[PDB]
Parts: sequence; C-alpha cells; structure tokens
Amino acid sequence: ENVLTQSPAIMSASPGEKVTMTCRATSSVSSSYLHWYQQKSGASPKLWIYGTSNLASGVPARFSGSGSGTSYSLTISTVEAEDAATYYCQQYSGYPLTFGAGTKLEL
Amino acid sequence: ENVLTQSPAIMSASPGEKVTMTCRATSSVSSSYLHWYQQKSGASPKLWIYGTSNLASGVPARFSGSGSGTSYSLTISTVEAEDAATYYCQQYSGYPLTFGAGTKLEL
Amino acid sequence: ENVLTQSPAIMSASPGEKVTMTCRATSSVSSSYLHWYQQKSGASPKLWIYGTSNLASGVPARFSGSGSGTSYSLTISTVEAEDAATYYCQQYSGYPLTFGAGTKLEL
Amino acid sequence: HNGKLCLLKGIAPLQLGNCSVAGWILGNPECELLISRESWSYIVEKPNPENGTCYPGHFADYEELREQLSSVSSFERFEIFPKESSWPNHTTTGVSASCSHNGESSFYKNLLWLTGKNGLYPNLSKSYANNKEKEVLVLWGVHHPPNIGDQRALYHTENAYVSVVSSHYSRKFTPEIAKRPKVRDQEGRINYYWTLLEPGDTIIFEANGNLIAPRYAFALSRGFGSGIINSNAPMDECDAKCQTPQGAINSSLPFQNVHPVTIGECPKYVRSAGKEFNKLERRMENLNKKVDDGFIDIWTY
Amino acid sequence: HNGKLCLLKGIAPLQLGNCSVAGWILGNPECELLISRESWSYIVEKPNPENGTCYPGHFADYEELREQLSSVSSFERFEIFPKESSWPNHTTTGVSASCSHNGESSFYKNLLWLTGKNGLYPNLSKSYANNKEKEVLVLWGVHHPPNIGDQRALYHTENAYVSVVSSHYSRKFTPEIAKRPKVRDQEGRINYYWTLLEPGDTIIFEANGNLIAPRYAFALSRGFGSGIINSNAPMDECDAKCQTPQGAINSSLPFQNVHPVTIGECPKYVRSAGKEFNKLERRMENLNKKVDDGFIDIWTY
Amino acid sequence: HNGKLCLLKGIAPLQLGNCSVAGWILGNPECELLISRESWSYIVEKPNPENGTCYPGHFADYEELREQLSSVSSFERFEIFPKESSWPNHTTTGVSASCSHNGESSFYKNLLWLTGKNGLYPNLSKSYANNKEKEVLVLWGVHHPPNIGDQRALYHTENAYVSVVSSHYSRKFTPEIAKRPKVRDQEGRINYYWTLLEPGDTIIFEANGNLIAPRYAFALSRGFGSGIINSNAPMDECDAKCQTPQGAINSSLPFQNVHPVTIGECPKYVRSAGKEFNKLERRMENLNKKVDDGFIDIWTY
Amino acid sequence: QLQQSGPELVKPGASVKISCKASGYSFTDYNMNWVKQSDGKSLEWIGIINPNYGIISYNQKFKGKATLTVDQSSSTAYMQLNSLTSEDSAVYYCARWGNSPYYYYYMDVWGKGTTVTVS
Amino acid sequence: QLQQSGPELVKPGASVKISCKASGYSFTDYNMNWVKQSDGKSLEWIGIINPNYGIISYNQKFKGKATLTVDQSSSTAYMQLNSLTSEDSAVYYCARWGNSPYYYYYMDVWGKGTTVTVS
Amino acid sequence: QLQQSGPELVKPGASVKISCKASGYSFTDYNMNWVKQSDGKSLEWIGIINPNYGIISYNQKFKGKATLTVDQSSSTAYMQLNSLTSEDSAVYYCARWGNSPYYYYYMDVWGKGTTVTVS
Repeated sequence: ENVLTQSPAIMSASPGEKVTMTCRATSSVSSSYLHWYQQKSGASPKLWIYGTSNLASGVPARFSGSGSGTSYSLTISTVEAEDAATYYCQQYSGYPLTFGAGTKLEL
Repeated sequence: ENVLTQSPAIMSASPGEKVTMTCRATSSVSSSYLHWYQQKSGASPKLWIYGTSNLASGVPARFSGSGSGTSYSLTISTVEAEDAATYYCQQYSGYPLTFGAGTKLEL
Repeated sequence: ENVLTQSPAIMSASPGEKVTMTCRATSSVSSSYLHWYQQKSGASPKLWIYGTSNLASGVPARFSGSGSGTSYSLTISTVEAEDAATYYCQQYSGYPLTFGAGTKLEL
Repeated sequence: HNGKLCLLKGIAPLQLGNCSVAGWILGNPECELLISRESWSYIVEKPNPENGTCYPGHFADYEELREQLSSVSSFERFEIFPKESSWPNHTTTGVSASCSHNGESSFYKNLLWLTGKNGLYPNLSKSYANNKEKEVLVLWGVHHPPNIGDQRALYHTENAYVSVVSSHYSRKFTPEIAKRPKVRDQEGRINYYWTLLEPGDTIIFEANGNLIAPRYAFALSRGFGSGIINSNAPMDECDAKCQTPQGAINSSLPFQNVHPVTIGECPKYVRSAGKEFNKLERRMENLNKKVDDGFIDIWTY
Repeated sequence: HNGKLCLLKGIAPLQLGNCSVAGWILGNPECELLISRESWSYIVEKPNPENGTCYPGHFADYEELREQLSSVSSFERFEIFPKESSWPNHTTTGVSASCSHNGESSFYKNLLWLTGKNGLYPNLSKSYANNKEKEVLVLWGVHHPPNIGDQRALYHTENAYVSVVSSHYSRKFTPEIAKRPKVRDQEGRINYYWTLLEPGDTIIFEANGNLIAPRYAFALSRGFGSGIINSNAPMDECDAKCQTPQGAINSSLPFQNVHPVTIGECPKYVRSAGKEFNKLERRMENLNKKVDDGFIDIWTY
Repeated sequence: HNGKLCLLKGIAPLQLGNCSVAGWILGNPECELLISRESWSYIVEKPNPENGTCYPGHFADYEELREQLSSVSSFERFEIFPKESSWPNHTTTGVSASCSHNGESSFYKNLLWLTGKNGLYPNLSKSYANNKEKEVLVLWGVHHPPNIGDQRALYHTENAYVSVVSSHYSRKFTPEIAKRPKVRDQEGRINYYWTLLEPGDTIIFEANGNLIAPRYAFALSRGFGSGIINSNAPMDECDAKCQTPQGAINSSLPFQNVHPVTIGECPKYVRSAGKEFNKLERRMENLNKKVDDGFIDIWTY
Repeated sequence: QLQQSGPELVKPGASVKISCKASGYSFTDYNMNWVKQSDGKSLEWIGIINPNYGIISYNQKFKGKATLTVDQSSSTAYMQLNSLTSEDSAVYYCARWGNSPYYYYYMDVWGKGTTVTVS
Repeated sequence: QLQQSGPELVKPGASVKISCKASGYSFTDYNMNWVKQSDGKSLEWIGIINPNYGIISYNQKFKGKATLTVDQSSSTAYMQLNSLTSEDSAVYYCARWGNSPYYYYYMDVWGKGTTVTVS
Repeated sequence: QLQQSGPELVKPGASVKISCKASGYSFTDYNMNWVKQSDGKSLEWIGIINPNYGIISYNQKFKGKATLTVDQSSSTAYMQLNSLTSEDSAVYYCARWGNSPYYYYYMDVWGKGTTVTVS
C-alpha cells in the first residue's frame, strides 16, 4: 500500500548553505526503519542515513535527520557543490520497500 | 496526602490563540500517571490527554502536554470558542486520585 | 589511554550570571559515567553532578549538565561568589578514572 | 478386609472429603482450618474432590508436595506472618467470589491476597527465619490477572515481579497478564508455589506486586508411616495395624490384594486371589509402575 | 528365535528405516506421510537413523515424547490447522535446502515455516480446542536464525517471542540469534517443542515471530502393547505373540535372552543361556538400568 | 569385614578427607591438585566435609555431577584454557579471603575469577573444541555479588550476562545482585555450573561479566566399577575384591550387611544378620529407596 | 458508552442508590470509578470497584458514606449513599479506567451523570 | 564490495540474467536486494533473496516478471528478467541489507549497476 | 563521613602509611578510591580497593609506588607510599563510590585529606 513523496523536487542553493528536505509517507513508518541514500549522476547510490537520525560511515556530521510516523526529514548544515547530489528516501512498511523518487540538488 | 492546584483559575482569550495551563502537585507524580479532561457546561467530561503528552482519540493535535515530578502542563496552539471549556487535571500518587479543580476558559 | 581537557582554565564572572564549562575527552565516554565535583580552597571536593545531567543532594537545581561521547558540559544558571569554586570533571573509560584538571572561578 | 477407614494405632486419619491436598494446605475456605487434625496416621482423598483450589491456577510441583506430605505425620500450623501487624502498608482482606464460603466471598485461610493500601503497594521485603528447629513448608502464590486493569487496580504496577530466596532456593517470577478462559467463574489464575525451609534457614520474600503472600506455614515433623490414601468409604472407628483404601487388614495373611496405595504395618501386595506425576513425567510413572509391577510379580512366588 | 520383524497379532509394525521418531512426528520430507501406518503393534528404529530432523536443532523433551509414543498404538493425523485458510496473512510455503526431497528444497510435512506475507508478520493468536475427545499431541518449533538479517527477512521482528498456553501448560520462548556451526548445511537451529492437550482442553499459540507453526497434530489413542524397538533386520511377514528386536518368539519357554527392549505378550528377560534419557539424567538412567538389572537377576532363580 | 579402606585390585582410592566432591572438582585451595590421584577404584567422602566450596554458593545439578563422576575412574586434568595466554585482556589473579590457603587469600585451582584489566572487561567469546576423543567435563561459575559496587568494580557492567553453548546444551544466565547473609565470611555467592561435552563437540563461552571462567577441565574416561563411598575410617593398604564404606570384604559369603553404598565385585546387600537428590526430588529418592528396599528384601529369601 | 439512573430528590438521612450500566465493551475487563461533582465546583474521586475481583477502594473523604458494588450479569455498577446531607446535592458520575500499557488511571468514558438532590 | 555483470542489449521477449557477486564479507549472512533504476527516473525495490534460506519475496509490481536466486559457493546472486519490454531498458542494481540492532532495511552497499537494454 | 590520619613530614625514601575510616554507612558495601592532589594542582586517581573482595586496581602511573589495603573490622582503608620523593608532598584523599543503578564511578563523599610532606 505504502508510497512516499519527498520535497523539494529540485533545490537551487549555494555552497555554505543549510537545507532540510522532507519525505512524507502515505502510511505510517517507524523511525527505526527509514533511511536516506546519496546518489550522483547515475552511479551507484550510497547509504548516508540509516536510522532517521543516525549517520553512516564516510559521511560528515552535517548530515542529520529527524521525524516520526508519516513525516521524516533529512538535513544539511552546509552543502558543497561536489558533495551535493540526489537524495532518495526509503522505508519499510511491509513490502515493497518503495523509495521516494529522489530529490535533486542543482547546486 | 496529595492534592493539586492548577492555573489560571479562569483564562480570558481570543479565537486563534495559544495557551498553556499548569497543574502543580503537592507531592510527586510520575509523568506516566497524569491526565487532562475536557469538561463543558456541566456535561460529562471527556479524556483529552492521557500520558502527560499523549493525545486521546477525538481531540486535535493542537492539544499537547509536558512536565515531570510536581509540575505538569497542558498546551493549546489554537483555542476556538466552541472548542474551549474547563480542563481538569488528574493524577495517581496512591489514592485518592484527586483532581485539580478545573481551570475555566471565558473565551 | 584516556585523558580529558576542560575549559575555561579560569572564568571571570559576576554574581547573578550564567555559565557553561566544557570537558572534552581524548577518547569516548558514556554519558552514564561522567561526573562533576565541587572543590573550594583545598578542602575536600564534593560531588555535584553524577550522571552528566543528574544533580546530587545538597546542590541547587541551577547546576545542570549535558553531552555525549567525547564532549560534555556543566552549566550554571546563576553563579554566586560564595557558591563558586573550582570544578573537576571525571569519567570512566576503563582505568584510570583520570579527572580533568579543575576549572577555576575567580568570581 | 474390614471395609472401613479404620485407625492404625488409635491415631486418627485426616478426612478432607470435598477438600483436596491442594486446598487443604492452601486452606480452602470450604474446609475446616483442620487445626482439629494436626496429627494423623494417613490422609484421605476422594478420587476427584470438587473443592480443591477455590481459585483456578497451576499448583507448581504439586506432585512433589503431595509426596513430601505423604511421609509427614504432623504439622505446627503457625502464623509465619500474622495477618495483622505483619503488613501495615498492605491490604490483607482481599477476597474473591470463586472462593465463596457461606457468603458472597472469602479467600484462602493460609494465604493473604495482598493488595494496595491507600492505593499504594510498597515494594515489600518481609522475611522469616526458621527458629523452630524443624523444616517449614512455606506456601505462596503469584497472581496472573486477566488484564492490565485488574493488575493495576490490585497491585498498582505493570511490570510486576516476585522473588523468593533461601539458603539453597532462589526463584524469581514475572507473572503474565493472560486472559485465560473462565474457570470457577474467574479468568486470571493464581500460580501456587511451595518450598521447604530447613532449620535455621531463613526465607526472604520480595515483591513489587502480584504476591499472594503467606499467612501460615507448616513447621512439620517429617515422620514416617503416612501417605495420601484415595478412596470413598465410611469413616467409622475401627482398629487394625494396617490400612488400605477400601479397608483395614487384620493379620490373617501377610498377603494383600487391595488397592496398591497402602499405609501402615501392612502386608505385601499381590494380584493372586501415594505418588503421582504430571504428563511430562511419563518416563517417571512408567518407572514407578514398572518398579511396582515387577515387585508385585516377585511377591507371588 | 524367528529372526524377523514379525507381526504380533496380524497388526503390522511401523517402519521408519532412515527416518526417526524425531522426524516421523515432524514429518520428515524424505519420509512418507506414513498415513499408510496410522496403527501398529510397534515402531521400528535403526540404531542411528541418518535422516531424522532434516533441519538441525534440539528436540525439547525428546526422550519423553519417545516414551509417551511408546505406549501409543494409533493416531489420527488431522490438520489441526489447514495450510490454506488458517494463515491468510502469513506465508506458509517456507522451505530449506537442508530439507531437500527429490528437489532443491522442501520443509517438514507436519509443520509450517510461517514467514511474512507482503513483508508483514502480524502478531498471530491462532488457537484450537480439542473437541475430538482424545488427547492431542501438538508440535511446533521456534527458529533460532544465525543472524539478525535472516530473522528480519523471515519474521521482520528482532525481539521476537513465542507463547503457548493450555489449561495446565504455559511456556514462553525468546529465541536467540546464534551463529551456530553448520550442520546439514545450515547454521541457525529449530528448537522443536511438543505438548499433549487433553480432551476439551484448548491450546493457544501466540507469536510476534519465529514460530514454526503446527500444520498437523495427532489425536492419539494412548493404548498399550507398543514401544520403539530398535534393530536392523528384515521386515518379512511372520506371526508370533511376542516380538523382540532381533526376532519374534514362539512360546517354547517363557524365557528370553534377546535384546531387552521388548513388545507384546512376551516372556521374561534373563541372561542365563524403550526409554532413553539425556546426559543430565544419568541418575534416571542408572535408576532404569538398576531397575532392570535387579529384576533380570531375580528372573533367573 | 576387614574394617579398612582397602584397595580393590591394587588400584588405590582417592581421599578427599576435608575436601568434597564439590571442591575436589572445583579444585579447593585447601586441597591438593590431586594430580597424584587421576585414577582410582573409588572416591572417599566424609559425612559432611567442612572445606568443600571455599566460596559460598549453589552448585547446580550437584546431585547429578556426583552420579556421573561415580562411574568415572580416571581424568585427564588438562588446562582447557591456560591461565596465561588465554585471557590477555582479563585479570586472572582474582582471589578471596573465604578461599584462604596458608595465607590471606587465594582462589580455586580449576577456575579463574576473571575480572577487568585496565578497568576494562571486554565481552569475551572464548571457545574450545573437544579434540581429545573423550567426554570433557567443563566447569564454570557465575558470580552473584552482594551489591552493585562489587559488581561494577570486578566486572564493570551492571546488566551482566553469561552464555554457554554446545551442540546440545545452551544456557544463559543473568546473575542477581543479592545481598545474601554472610557465609564463610562472604555475602554474594558463586553459582557453579557443569556440562559434559562430547567428543568433537565444541563449547562456546560468552560473557559481558560475572564469569568465573574455566581454567581446567576433565577429559574423563567414563569407566565403571567406581562410586563415591562415604565413611570415616583409616586408609591403610589392604586387599580384597570388594569395598564397603566400613571395610573391604573377602569372599566368605556373597552376603553383605554393611552400608549400602558399595563398590567393586561385591556381594549382595541384606539386612538379615552413591546417588543423592535435593529436596525437590523426594519422589526420586523414595523411588531409589523403594528401588533399593524391595531388592533388599528379595535378596534374603 | 455508559448509561445511568435518573435524577432524584430526597430528604436528609434517606439513603439512596445510583446505577450505571455499560454497553459497547466487555464490562468485566475495565475498572469502575465513581466521581462526585457539585454544581460548578470541584469534582472528586469517590472510589473504585474492580468488577472482576470486587476489590473496592475508597477516598477516605467518602469512606463509609459511600459504598460501591457491581453485578456482572447486568453489566452494571451501583453506588450507595448513606446518611445524606445537603452538600450531597450534586451530579454523580461513574467512569471507566481504560486499559493501556505504561499509562493508566485515566477515565476515558463517562456516564451522563445523575443529579441526586437533597431538599 | 559488489561486482556485477556487464551491459547487455536484447530484443523484446528475450529473457536475460544479471548477476552480482560479493567480496569482503561473508555472503551468506546478509540479505540481497535488487532494485531497478530507469535513466534519471525513480528507482524501486524488485525484491529480496535471503541467501541462507532461499526465502524470496517480491514487489507485486515485478512479481513473476523477475525471479531471484543465489549460489552460496560462488558467493553470487542472480536476477532473471522474463518477458522483457522496452521500459526494462535501465540500470539494475543489487544491494545488501547491512546488519544492525534496532535499525534495518537499509542498503549499505551497492553494485555498480548493469545497463540491460531493449531495442 | 570519612575520617583520616594526620599531617606527616618525612625524608625521601621513607615509606609511610595513610589511613581513613568510615562512619554512617556499611563499610564493606561501597568501594574505596584513593586520589592524590598536589597543592593547587591536578588531582588524580591512585586506584581502588574493593573492600569486600580485595580486588585492587591501580593507575599505572602509581602502580607499585602505592599499595592499598583494608580492614573490615576497623571499617578502615590504608594507603602505603613506597620510595617517596619530593613531588609526593601533597594532600591524599580517600573516597567512596556511591551505589546507584545506571550511574557509577562517582565519588560522593571524601575524607578531609592528609598532607603527607617530603622535606
């Protein structure tokens, strides 16, 4: 049943800038089972948040997260041009583990 | 032994307005055992907070709560004239489960 | 291995004033095992925080704490001249339980 | 055979009738305190006595308690904890409809359904030291109420526990809030527990809740020449050195054909003209049966 | 002696061959449903049959199940829970390579490796009431997967539990995520559990996960004149009132010298020309052995 | 009878004297390593030896260990885990005053009171695989310290656990911080645990804390013709095929009247001129006693 | 929901009984409160009856002056006032302790209240 | 890390198999995902194979159109496309559910993706 | 509270013993720390004695140079300095690890400290 929408579709930004992007679930999701993946230019994505707030290895502290139930948030204190990419939100609400179509950074 | 006092005795307010009202306990109360009931014009009250922060069914998200030990708080982000009423605080500290005499909204 | 540094070395302040002092650990420390001791003029110190936030008996609420991992904080909402002293931070990271050389109040 | 529940040596049996060993010890309300019978030659049990535990539940190690009481020949039913003055901060007068006795409600006579006083159930730590120089049979219970509401109205705690400790016996209980089907008009159960307690040993009770605490306890003379006979028959006074469930035996022969479970200076069983176990002890029963059966053949050469 | 696995009264044994009592009851895939043999005079077991539990794990109270089935002489292998229509919100078609049968994978025929459907494993509460007026042998299992990944891909919960309740049997399981060494190509185990269930009694299953739920269950006639013989020998049809593992006996003498474990109207064991226990029951075995040995002397005067 | 603790076949007994089987195996400090006596005809125990477990606590399944060692006739006391080089990140030199030996303190010789090194107690996972082709008796312990202070000064964790695993034995322990009454000058206890470990089987130890880890362990030849005699008597060298606790027997008759617990090519018990159990096994004892008693009658026709 | 007896008028000293009965849930499962409320005044906890086990408990203000009981079959609770006086002229509610883990002693549903009056 | 088969070109209807093999970890321990990604489009969960127990599960969008399997010895996973059509011209990844307490259903490492193309 | 030995003056190399004894609590239950403090300088953890089990542990800075022990009956702890030198001229405290769940390794009470001095 579940499906997620995340915003903004594309962000315009500047280096040295703060952002938060949002993933909203059509049905409830536990904060223990939502996750965010880095993805650049058609390469293999990368896991950069793995607990709605917990940060993976290889990703700076800047990256942060929060939320509950049907709304969740990824947050950056500082974006940099070569660090920015598309970000994909993911969850478990039963199967499928459908992702949210990635938001994109034009930075 | 326990007895509670809550404030204000009466609130004057306007629709579209934020408020927080306070219940103070003469003796300690666990945050898991304090509760708040809606009550209008001598009708049967209604349970609108049931965990110091947890919200019952049939009551909007606006209603919120917080606190610990000897001090607890009910909070509204927006009051509306037909939604407002007297609010009664309640606890367990052993028996009796004496309530706090209800605060009243003149709105 | 572990050793801690805390700051400031000395604080100049006024009565009725707020402060926070910091203890940083060269290696990780659980928030459940860091502690802060009052110490005046070469007398026997006293335990005034015992859980990174928890307050001991005989010390007012003003005294507060926070932190995690490698950084921790003691905080006062109001200093008073006869209440102020040197403050020593302490931890367990295995042994030794080496303290941080006390910060000092010139107040 | 004499056909009656005679007396072995003039010392009289104990008649539980509609009581059972399970209820006897727990002090079933529909049952005398049986203070009149703190000594006997044998216990008498009906095949399936109706009024045993007035409250439903599982009587832990029941089949072992029956056996250790089989040898026993006397008690001393002391108030190991007086109902008054032992529990000033607990309500001791709990009762249940299931345990009715000439009235709407009561409770067992050898236990106390401790519940909160002033809405408070303080973590108790009562303890007792066996200064009576003889083994003490302690009984208690843990209540598995059928819902959280009853749990928190009686004991006022959700994650409740019980703990029982003595020199060589420690057990901890977390009772489950299980809505079991109604039995004797009640859903939640009372799992009953027993321990012996050696001379000079001390037993420590602790509980955040759900303790069906002990009121009385048996400082009991372990004795010999006893056992739980089971049979239906008259209780008229009569004399013979040996009792069997359907009757006593006078020594015409040292041979018996009557029901195995036997007490006294009794002849030997044959077929030529009392222990029990639960289901997870079939091995043990086929042992006992086999143990019995072979001897029973050997006895008839 | 006749040297063959004869028939006691024309009623035929049960031949598990490369099956074992552990797998028989669990319905080992490399084994007939044995519906053909829902009645017998005796079970036949090879000394160490290779294909018992196709999946590794510890069969709780195995040595007791063997004994309670020793007396049994018939089943009624009913689908206590139909594979379809009993578990609409669970995947029932779980299989493992360890349990291969003429193919890459299968699973036991008397259990269902319940796993999530649509990635959901809803807290189940299935229950069954023994309206068959005879005792019901229920079997289930709890899966101890070798890692959290397998746990959460099958059952989708980490702190999983199982719970089984009936009038006088309650047990709760929290299975451990233990990376045991490979056996039959598999690491995690399946601890298997069994309970009898009295007439009119009802059994309640509950689980957040890790339940290897029951499909079938034996409403079994407890009977007598049965037992688990163990021996390797031909199964040819032949007649005598008594069987022993190496052969039947015709009554030339009431004396037997053949292997102890005996079934039928059998002579007595001597040496002059079936129970088991685990390691923490050596006392019990030396009991049985002693029990046996003494009789075996007594029989040869 | 000869009145002395003779030798059965020239092979000498084991004399624990003021030691006990509980301490012997644990290696009681006030007791030789008894490496001198890794083979015997029988163990000798005094009625109530004072210096058994130098540290107070409950020796789990003690009454079963005694029985499995009754059959044993030899060990191989190997250092299943060398004190050095097995625990580089643990302090192995823990000692207690209760276990004094010619000095203020020591500890058992077959266990290691592991405590933290550098104030760290790392989650250990030591394991050992029985490549010795004979069963291995492993012993360990879990410490129930009398307060949180001692717990966290030794093991540095509060919610501590232990876990022991092998092919067909898994147990997990959470020890309780109980301020028990002083015994042998110490409050907290050391619950002692034992398991046999089959050839080729492997045992896995795991612990966040409170592990009284194994140093040595007995790869033991299960043997026969052994047992734990209990008696007080001289140990002078003398010869006869049969020993009884008060003396050996030369074959004048195959009849014995001496204390039941007997070892060797011994005559039969009569009255006409060694197993044990705990309190929750009275049924089992009355079995054994009954088992004995009947034979004892049968033997005197 | 909960349904209740009707308004009542009495003289002092005349003992009187209020009732309230459940519907829409298993009566035996959830605990019964009783709560006075004088007109526009504070409203206060009389005491509970645990329907299943008959374990009453009272507020010592009301102990004796009130007595609580229940009938399973009727799915009903009853509250008796003894030795009435003028200040008992008020609205008496009965209520229910809803069941939930980790939170409890709330009153999630209420009867419509009975005006028992002294004059 | 994960390594994958190479790019492929095919006509419609011609079934085709992708592979990916592990290194640097115990293959059998961690669960295998498969995930489509059309060019610059959404990327979506095909389904998992649990290497240890062969417990497959699919997204009902792909059920049947895809089939998943594994080989322990090769430390390899395989994904079969049946009845291909044009919109299957995309990058297929395989991935791994890393193991952690209290958090799970994340995909901590990815193969480099295979462009399977229909023309 | 804790009570302590008196100030002391000594030459180098002369080993010396400090003591501190408890009152107002069960001595055996709570663990004993020892802690140096030079005049106005840092103050540092010598090591602990666990009164009940005699499980000492030291800071490797002081290992050997200090030795700790206790007497149950006297409710007393003792600290021995071996091979003294000038920089040991300081205030030595003994302290106690108060017992609490989930928090520990704090020192909730202190002796008044002994000035042991080298000259």
